[PDB]
Amino acid sequence: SHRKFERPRHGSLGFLPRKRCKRLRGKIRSFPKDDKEKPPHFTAFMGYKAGMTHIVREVDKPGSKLHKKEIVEACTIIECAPMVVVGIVGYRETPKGLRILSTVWANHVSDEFRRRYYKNWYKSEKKAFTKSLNVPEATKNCLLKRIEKYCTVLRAICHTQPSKTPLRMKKAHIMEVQINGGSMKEKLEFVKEMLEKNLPVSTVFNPNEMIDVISVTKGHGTKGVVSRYGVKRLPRKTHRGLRKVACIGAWHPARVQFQIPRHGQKGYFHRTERNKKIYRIGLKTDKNSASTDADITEKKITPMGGFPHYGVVNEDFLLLKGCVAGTKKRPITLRKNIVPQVSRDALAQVSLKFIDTSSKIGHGRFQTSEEKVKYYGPLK
Amino acid sequence: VKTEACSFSEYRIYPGRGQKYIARDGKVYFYLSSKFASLALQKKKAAKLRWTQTWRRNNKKT
Amino acid sequence: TLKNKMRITLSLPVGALINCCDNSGGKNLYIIAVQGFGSCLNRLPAASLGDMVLATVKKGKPDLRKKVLNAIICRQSKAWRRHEGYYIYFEDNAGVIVNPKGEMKGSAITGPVARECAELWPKLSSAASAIV
RNA sequence: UUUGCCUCAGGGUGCUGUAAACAUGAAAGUAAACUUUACGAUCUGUUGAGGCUUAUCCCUAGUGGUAAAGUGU
RNA sequence: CCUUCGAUGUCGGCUCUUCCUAUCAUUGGGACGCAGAAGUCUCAAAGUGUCGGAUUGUUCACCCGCUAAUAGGGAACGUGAGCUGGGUUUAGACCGUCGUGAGACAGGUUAGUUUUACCCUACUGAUGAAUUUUAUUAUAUAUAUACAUAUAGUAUUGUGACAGUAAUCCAACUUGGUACGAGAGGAUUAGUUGGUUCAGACAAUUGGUACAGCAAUUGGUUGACAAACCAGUGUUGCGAAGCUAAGUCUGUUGGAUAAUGGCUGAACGCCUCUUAAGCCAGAAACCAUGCUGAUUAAACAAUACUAUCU
RNA sequence: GUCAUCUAAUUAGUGACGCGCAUGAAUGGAUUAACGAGAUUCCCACUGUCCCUACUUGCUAUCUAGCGAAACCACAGCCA
RNA sequence: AUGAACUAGCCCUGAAAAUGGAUGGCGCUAAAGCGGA
RNA sequence: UCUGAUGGAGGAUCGAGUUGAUACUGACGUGCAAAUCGUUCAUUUCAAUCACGUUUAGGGGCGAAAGACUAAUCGAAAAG
Repeated sequence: SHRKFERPRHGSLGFLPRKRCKRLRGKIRSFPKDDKEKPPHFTAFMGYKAGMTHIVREVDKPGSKLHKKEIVEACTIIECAPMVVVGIVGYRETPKGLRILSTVWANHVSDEFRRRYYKNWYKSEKKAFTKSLNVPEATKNCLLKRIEKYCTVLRAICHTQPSKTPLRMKKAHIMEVQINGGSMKEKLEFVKEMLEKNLPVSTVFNPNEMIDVISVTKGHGTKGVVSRYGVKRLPRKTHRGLRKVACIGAWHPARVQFQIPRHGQKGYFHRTERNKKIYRIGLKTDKNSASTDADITEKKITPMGGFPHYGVVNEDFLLLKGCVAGTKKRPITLRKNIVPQVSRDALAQVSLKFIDTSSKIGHGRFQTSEEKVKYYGPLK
Repeated sequence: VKTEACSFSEYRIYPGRGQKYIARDGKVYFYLSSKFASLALQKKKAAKLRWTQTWRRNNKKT
Repeated sequence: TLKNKMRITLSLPVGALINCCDNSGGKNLYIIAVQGFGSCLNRLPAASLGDMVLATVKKGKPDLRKKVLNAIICRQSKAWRRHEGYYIYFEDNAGVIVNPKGEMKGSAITGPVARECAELWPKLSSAASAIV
């Protein structure tokens, strides 16, 4: 018979199966729709989750209970050393999907890039990409001309530089970033002129911009149904334990449905969150990356004692409003919004008032080590 | 940037860190951290805690 | 006349006994329902600072006793986050007996009143001695 | 898997809360000599000291080490 | 009384999922004895949601209250190797009535053991080979070829058939004391700011957590100090890191339609939305978009390097 | 059952009413201080019972070396 | 060649149920349907 | 009559042990165990507990009474 009291199901069926992700790297399922009018431009970037802090900003929301008052907001730091563009891949549409026409490489690729092709680089002869790169320029131009003539989707192979990060990993994360913009004539030259040079984050993204984040969530091994799906605990008197679903299906159908929550893997899931606002794009060069015009102090984004479980951010970074899936050191792929947003939050120009760099280990009271030593005075 | 003063200790509280507490009389107190909040709630006087700035002042070793 | 209350950490579920903090005559309020609470299966209706609740008095004048009457929370002992970046909590939970329209049936509030409740209910702020 | 990594150490960052020892130092008082000497919870100075801090914290071409070379194609 | 008496565990509740629509609310309409407001009848529509409690074993019921609404049902009266065991329904015992009696009661009451999964499948997660009578949306300097092409290992980047899918509702204020109305009252729609439920993450902050760590201390014990140890974690404070919610962040727009309202327009000299042909606008529905898997396609592509090889 | 009370809400409890299906006097009637691992209702205190779960410890589980059963079994095991 | 009223063939409304679903399936409309020959 | 001591009665009280077995309707339920384990609980000067010896034997015994017990067997034991 019917349920005495209805209530919504537990968990979303749209994230099934809750299995382990294939890869640690976030994979873009789809890029934003191509707009012919806009000039050619990159669409995605890669960084690493360094940690998070909080900032103070002045709200400019009229008719809100906050408005003129200053607000503390949590923000994630994603270290983004410049990516290196190394390849061009052209796609053409077929009734069977997108088909690669060919990929064209640059004349030189980093050892960091070549490491990604090896499982045992240290014992290898490192012979990858050694004799396919000295191909004559005539064939290169022929391949680009055929891509121009036939292809309709262009992507640039680009890779990260983990040597510029505190990561133990040495092999680069490589991925293709789709170029959206003018015709293929313009797309090809836009990528060719950047076929070897570094790609900084500032080229891809602007401050105060909404972006999507693609990353693999934090893993938790196998978890019970109570933690995995949020089912209600059974009463204390239950004979064979209470941390389980009581009825896992009616008599008929004489099967267990796939919609029934069960124990299994929790975390390490691929996720694509939308609408994370970039609060600041901090640069490697400047010494006031974490300073605001209302603070005028000389400090960088890394909190005293370093980002816990990550290290020091010595490169470009972006301060992302809110949280992002994944642990520290997790590679986060930032993607341009699928459709540009004209909402008030999307178009808002945030004015950062203060960025906290106190120790994230324990409860830090100081913003800088100099401030700490000045406060305590001389010691033994 | 403008920081407040902790009530149990003299430490500076930067924005987004501490916690406030209002007594019966409407008197408001600010505490930097959970330790200070706990000690104030158990009503331990900072003057008798060796590591506190109040103790340092009362023993004249600033 | 503006109900953009902004979320405050929920405390005071149904069945909580709080102080009356007013000169209406009652000494405590027994929360039996929270106005505007929706429908979740085993969720106890819980109230926050500015929330209007339905309550009965267990100690107080007999004309106030044994009746269902509206109250408005003014002090809460559960820490809640002010958007300026800190957390606040009182020493006790307290609310004032009020007309379902929103005007207090007493005349004064004994203790401090949270600013979140004050800006939500105008005449409560007028009758409040100390606003925190 | 040799500009790495592990290790210990140093530094940072924190957590706790001021270590052991010494002091014709204090200490409610006590007793014992021809004014000093014994006992004394506890307190003070040296002492924001001492201890701990990755094992899933941060930095360091700082120390020492980085092993046999087996299996499939 | 058709099956089951060499046994299909027979009430209710809790838990959890799915389905139906004879739709309670939400979406868009038509009618009204429709001024507005509120409401009633009705159509397309099952996407989303349908609550907290007092009494009772109850289903049913009835009140208190919130709500937008607190709709009706199915799944062996869904669900006992899921629980519980209050009731019913063994043996003890009490009362009332009945019986000469043993005893009876579709009368009341109290106490009364709830067994097994390690098998198959299903489901949830986790490894993983093999795949030529197999595959092909091309491959070749405006130009031929299936009478062809394709060895294999590692490795990366991809394609994405197919399967799943997700957001939901409310309030206040502005429009506006406006339209309407004699007044009394009093909107729709749009916008703004918030919130409920749900979903997916996250730990900067707050809180929780302690067999990291420091400190204190009771009983005992090592002659004392020191250092300790035992008391199944001796007890206390504080307690980083890590987990964690009660904390924090995020949660699209297109196509084609249904109801309905229409266009042109015969049938039927007129008329007619078509109850002909030919068209339009149109819903929380549908399909896409987006998201999740893709040893769900025993699937495939491009690239890098190589195996005495060709 | 009706009326009071208890609650916010009382098929519960208690106090009353009594043409009592079918109460009643050693089938013992009415009442009783003290006593009870007896049945029942309410209040204070208390708390993870609950809102709404989280973290944590021991012993298992788990993987390995060794040792090593049983119940059950027509044949078997995807669905509409 | 107009207005009516009947009549009876096929079609339509009447015609709502729970796992997903069944003229046996695919499908079929110049039938692969209905009634004949 | 009242007050303070003394005194040490009671099928008096708490409570280990002993003797049991209220609850978790906990564990276990292919058990350590054909009744156990843990916590909780009842009992301790008496109608108290224990041992050995001895009596009562089956339509019989024995029963502070449950159709209880009478060698894992009881609304008529076990053996032939």
